Amino acid sequence: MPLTAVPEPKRRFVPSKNEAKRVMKIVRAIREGRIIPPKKLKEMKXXXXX
Amino acid sequence: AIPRERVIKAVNELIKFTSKPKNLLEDDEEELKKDLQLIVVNNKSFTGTSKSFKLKLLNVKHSFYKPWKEASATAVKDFKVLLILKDSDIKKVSEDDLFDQLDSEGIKVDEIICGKDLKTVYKAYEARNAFISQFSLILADDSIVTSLPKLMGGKAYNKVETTPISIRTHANKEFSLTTLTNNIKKVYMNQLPVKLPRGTTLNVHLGNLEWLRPEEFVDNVELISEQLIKAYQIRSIFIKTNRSPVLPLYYNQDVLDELE
Amino acid sequence: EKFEELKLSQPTLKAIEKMGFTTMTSVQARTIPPLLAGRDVLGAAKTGSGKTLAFLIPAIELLHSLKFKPRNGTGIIVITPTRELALQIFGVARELMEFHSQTFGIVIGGANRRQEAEKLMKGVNMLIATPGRLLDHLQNTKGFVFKNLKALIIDEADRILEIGFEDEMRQIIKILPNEDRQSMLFSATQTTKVEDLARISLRPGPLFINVLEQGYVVCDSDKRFLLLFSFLKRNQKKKIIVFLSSCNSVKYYAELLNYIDLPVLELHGKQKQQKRTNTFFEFCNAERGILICTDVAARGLDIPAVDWIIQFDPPDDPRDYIHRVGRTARGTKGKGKSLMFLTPNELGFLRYLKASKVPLNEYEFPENKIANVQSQLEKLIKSNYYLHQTAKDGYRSYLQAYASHSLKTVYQIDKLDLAKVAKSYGFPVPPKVNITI
Amino acid sequence: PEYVRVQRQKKILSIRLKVPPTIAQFQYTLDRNTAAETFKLFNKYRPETAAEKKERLTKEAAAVAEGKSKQDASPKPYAVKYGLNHVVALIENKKAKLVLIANDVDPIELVVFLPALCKKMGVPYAIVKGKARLGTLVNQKTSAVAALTEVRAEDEAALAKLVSTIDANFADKYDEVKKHWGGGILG
Amino acid sequence: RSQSEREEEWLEKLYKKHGDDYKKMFFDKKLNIYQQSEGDLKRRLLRWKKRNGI
Repeated sequence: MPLTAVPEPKRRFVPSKNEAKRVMKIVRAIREGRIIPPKKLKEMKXXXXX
Repeated sequence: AIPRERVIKAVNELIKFTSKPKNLLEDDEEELKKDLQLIVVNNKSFTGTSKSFKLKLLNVKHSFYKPWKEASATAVKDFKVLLILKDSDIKKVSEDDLFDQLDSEGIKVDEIICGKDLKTVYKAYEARNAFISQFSLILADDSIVTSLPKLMGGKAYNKVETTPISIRTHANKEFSLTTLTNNIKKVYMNQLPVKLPRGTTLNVHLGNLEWLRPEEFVDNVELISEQLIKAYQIRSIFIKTNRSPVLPLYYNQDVLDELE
Repeated sequence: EKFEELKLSQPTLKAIEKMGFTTMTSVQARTIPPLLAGRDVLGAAKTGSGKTLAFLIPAIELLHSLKFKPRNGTGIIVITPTRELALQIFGVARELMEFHSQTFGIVIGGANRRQEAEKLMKGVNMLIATPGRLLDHLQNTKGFVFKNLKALIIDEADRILEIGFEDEMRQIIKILPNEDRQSMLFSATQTTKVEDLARISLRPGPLFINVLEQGYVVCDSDKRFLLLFSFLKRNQKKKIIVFLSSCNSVKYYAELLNYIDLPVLELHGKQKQQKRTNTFFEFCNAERGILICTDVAARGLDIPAVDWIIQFDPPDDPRDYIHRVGRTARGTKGKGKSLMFLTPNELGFLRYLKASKVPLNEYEFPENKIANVQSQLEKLIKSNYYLHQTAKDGYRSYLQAYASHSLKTVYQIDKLDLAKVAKSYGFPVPPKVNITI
Repeated sequence: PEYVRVQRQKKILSIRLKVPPTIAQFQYTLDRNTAAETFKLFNKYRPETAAEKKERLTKEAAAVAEGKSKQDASPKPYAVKYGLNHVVALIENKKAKLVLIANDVDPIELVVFLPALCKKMGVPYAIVKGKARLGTLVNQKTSAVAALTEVRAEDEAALAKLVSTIDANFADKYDEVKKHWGGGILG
Repeated sequence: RSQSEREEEWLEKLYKKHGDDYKKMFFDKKLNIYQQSEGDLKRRLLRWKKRNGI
């Protein structure tokens, strides 16, 4: 058996919350247009190469 | 044809036979064996001079898979339905797409598996045998069917439930969900599997006596047997329980003259 | 008479209404006017007559008539041998004290000591406890408000004496005040050393009211829950009651088997008693049902003639189990087949069965017919946090039930492979439970 | 130079003197093919880089930005575990199915309890050679520890035979000579 | 204090998937991947209903 009877946390079982907060940060930046979508970025590069 | 009356005689004889009686809590597998019908066909040269892992699907009047499932709910081993589909096939087909079609007639696919999943997730004899032994009904696309026997293991080809069944999602160039939809209905409730071994011996599994009506057993047996007679030159027919001795019902003595 | 006839505070009336009680059992209807009168009492009553509630009502009447603060005192003190009976008495007492204003608590050997310590530091206005842990808490916990002792009760002094806590009890009573204290005690039978503690406890002169083969299945501790599941599937459409030890394992096994969708009724001390009555009623009227219960919640109520008695957990009183199977056979003309799970450490219980001289039938197990759901169990426990915690709780309360067990010669924790026990609960690694080993 | 002189004079003064037996368990380490297959295992379970992380974040964030909320489904990330306190943290549950331990750490005392700790906890530890090779499989410069807990079903059978391989190759071979005082022979 | 559009839409999915009952939606895998607490579900749904849809 282990040493400690520490109860298991909730976040070990569910998808990671802090990930999702960083996701919504990027969502707010894209809604403000400060970050360009990567498909749009490749669209930019394909025209800018010519 | 075959004297149906004699078949009713033999099945009532077998009902009387299985009606004959520190014990187990959980009942003997052998006790489950001694209640079950198996059809045995003596026939000239049942080889194709080659191994035949392909199962013949005989058209049967009644469907024993539903009393199978209804007793399987009471039973320890639970009846499960496996389909093995292509990678693009699984990418297109979803599970509610199946479940909505099958709740119409009241059946259920347990799982669907790609050949990729067979060749990496269960590429280990213990896990593969354990995964196969869960299942009773195993379906596979006809394209994948002839790719299976390296992936499936010969332990799957030993038994009758464990060996897969040919089924087709295609009718045109591409597949249609309609074709898979009614095709699983055809293979489920209108057809019964047939292993095709070598020698002169054919064993056909019918099922436990407690599942169906005995005259319905007789009707299914006579239909299957006429299908076999029209199929193959047959020496004799012995149907029995695998605990019980044989029961001679029908035989053709001139087949052996016609062999040579 | 009725509970609602007698003079009571209105939250106690709401409590008795919500527990479903209207009427009185006769011996408790006898003892309640002395219970209000303030005399000491001893009493002979059957285990599970409602005799918990019998003292619970005038105890809360005393706390209502005194209205003292949680810092002010402890007052009502409850001594009860079994951890399981302690949890049952506590779970009955919770809603009763909940409509009331005062405080309720637990002191049990096998609980976390800093938890019970902090609850004593806050003070508890109604204590329910085991005899062994009370000496620890009285000798060791500082600042605990002990000097009041408005009352005190003992339950089943036969079982304290049969365990052997009576010297601890003498040390307790020598610590206990007497003049403010009144003593009430229930014990179905009596012996002389019971009466010696009674002469110390009962401060006024009291008036008192006095009113076959078994299955045994030896299984390893990992596969026994799986075999229970397999046997339960095979005997579906047959009503069967399973006897457990811990209410957490009851709730967890019930939730598990309902997650495996075979219909299961639960029956435990954490269950609300109106819901408990609903479940018992539905089992009795449904006549093809799975009932999961503890030993003593099953003891507390009469049993319909059943297809199977299955006892999964170790017994509370094995003697009462021997008398219980006999009264089950003689009461039920319909045949009720009794079995107990066994572990290969437990075979000495068998010779105590040979001390009982009733015949015994070994029921055999095929290793081929194994349901093989244990991988699905472990994937489920790795999936579901809620099932993970309930599984850990059933495991924890199971081990504390072994800790609270009397017959060490039948049950040693040192004998047990906790890895297999965890795998039976479905853990690949046994979770840490703070248990003296 | 001075530093070349010292780094050559180092490992001479060590082997010249008696090393305690809780050291020299290191360099009694895993052989060639078994460490090779261990690396083939752990490169299947590389953790995600910061670039790959941020890239997937931008993908799903552009998805929600269109919205185009595709589904809510992901099984779990499986990767190696590499934080030292995190590695010790995965023991004493136990959760570590395999632990790799680097032989060379300059504060050796960070590491010395880990073979005895996995010994008493029964964890299948193995002493690997070189913390840089640990850092390569975990996108760090060095790592000095490598714990692995969660494995897909495709790889679980390979895991068990690797465990048996290590317990044959490490726990059987080097256990008694682990107790012996190494070094002491002059240079 | 209002609700966010994604999670009220999530609640709206739950409201049509299960209806009103909570023991089924508690043991739902899809669209309860954070495995919300039994009653937090009730609290958010009652806030959502008072906001929209009675």
